Amino acid sequence: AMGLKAAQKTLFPLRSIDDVVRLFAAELGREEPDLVLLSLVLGFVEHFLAVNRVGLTYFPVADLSIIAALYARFTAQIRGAVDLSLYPREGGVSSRELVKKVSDVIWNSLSSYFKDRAHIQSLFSFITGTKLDSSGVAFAVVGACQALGLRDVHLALSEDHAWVVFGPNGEQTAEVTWHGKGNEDRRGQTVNAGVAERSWLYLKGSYMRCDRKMEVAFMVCAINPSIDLHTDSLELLQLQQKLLWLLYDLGHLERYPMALGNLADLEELEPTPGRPDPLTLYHKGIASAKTYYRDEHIYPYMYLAGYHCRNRNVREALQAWADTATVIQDYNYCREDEEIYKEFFEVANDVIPNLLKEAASLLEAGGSALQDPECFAHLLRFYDGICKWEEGSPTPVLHVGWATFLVQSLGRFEGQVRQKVRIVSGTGPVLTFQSEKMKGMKELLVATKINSSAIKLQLTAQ
Ligand SMILES: N#C/C(=C\c1ccc2c[nH]nc2c1)C(=O)NCCN1CCOCC1
Repeated sequence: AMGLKAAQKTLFPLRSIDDVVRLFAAELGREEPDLVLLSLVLGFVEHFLAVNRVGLTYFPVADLSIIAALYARFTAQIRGAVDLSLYPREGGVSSRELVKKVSDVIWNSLSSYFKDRAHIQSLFSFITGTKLDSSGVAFAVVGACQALGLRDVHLALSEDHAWVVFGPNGEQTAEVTWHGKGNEDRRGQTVNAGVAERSWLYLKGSYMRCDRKMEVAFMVCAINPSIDLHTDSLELLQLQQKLLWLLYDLGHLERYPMALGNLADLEELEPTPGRPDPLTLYHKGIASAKTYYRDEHIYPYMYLAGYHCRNRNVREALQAWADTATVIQDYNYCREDEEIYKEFFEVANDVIPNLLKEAASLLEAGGSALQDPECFAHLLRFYDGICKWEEGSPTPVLHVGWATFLVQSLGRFEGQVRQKVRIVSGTGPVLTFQSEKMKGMKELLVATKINSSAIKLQLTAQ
């Protein structure tokens, strides 16, 4: 909330990963965990750990005087620029004008710099070098609102973007930061246009509205252990993993699917004795999206898919990727959904081919999945979902590139296997098709020989 307390100060200095965890556990026991303090601490520790070193053990000591001085600089900067007397607060709500003033104060403070660099996500970066990445700006606006006592201002998050909410139940929204490269500044606006256009970017309104403890979870997920393109900090990974289990135990990941996926990935990296296994945690992320977000999130199934892929469970990887396409078909592809376009592209035209290549190799060298018609049915459901996604969307999704791998992947199954799935137009396995194009090739897909140039054109059509 506002001002460092003795209950926080008595836990300094922070001389270890566990000391940091202890400070977070103390803060998470309060109604208003201090976002500024916790972000400064994480940014300080990350800044000094994210470098290659000589020396088996190392931890950069967070002395209270350094943290307290940075904290005072931020608080003075915010309190001195925002006259609360000019903004009558009627009923515990913040006015859209007040929220835009705080946002501009942050915004006008920033440095020219490469806004997609690592380790500029925390308030440490903001205070010491006036640099923030995209979502770091949104987080900084929420921290500054907490520093002013605006208890209703909170972080909102989609799977690819951040803004703020405020007013009763977070009814009000405001853009505070940029998104992508080149798009027109929407700061100050609501997000209703993006919700209304059914873009993935705004999740049809099924986006996350954080309380203060989920904002803590956000800044933990935002830790970046990357030192260079080949190296991660093991200390930062351990710190993030321990903090996520703390958040998990207190219930603050219940509505945070991406944090549960992150935690499962970290457990796959390095299992914690006595904890649920990664698969359990991936399914909890999916359960969370189904329960709180109308099953309208993509990454819960991508997380699961990646894990199955790494472990060479080809059927379950394919089934998870089909699930991602079943979710995406109900969106319209819009002018800033590119990041999810890229993910589906690499899955269709890179990962799935190589998985299938390896499974071919494996059979060419002596019960494959290419012999499982269920896997072929999953492959069809995946492509059916992407076709319907493109329907009713201006940007052309499929094209000649997608065409060659599609037919290459179909060939990876012999006719006798393929002929065992009954394909049903929407209006062995039994599979219903939802898209125009895949309804079209209904019988080509199961012929003893594959009509290449046919399938190639029916997909790239229109
Ligand atoms: N990229 C990526 C991400 C996850 C992911 C997870 C599993 C996957 C499997 N294959 N690709 C995968 C990708 C991701 O979460 N980043 C964006 C997070 N937002 C949050 C709001 O603020 C802006 C940033």
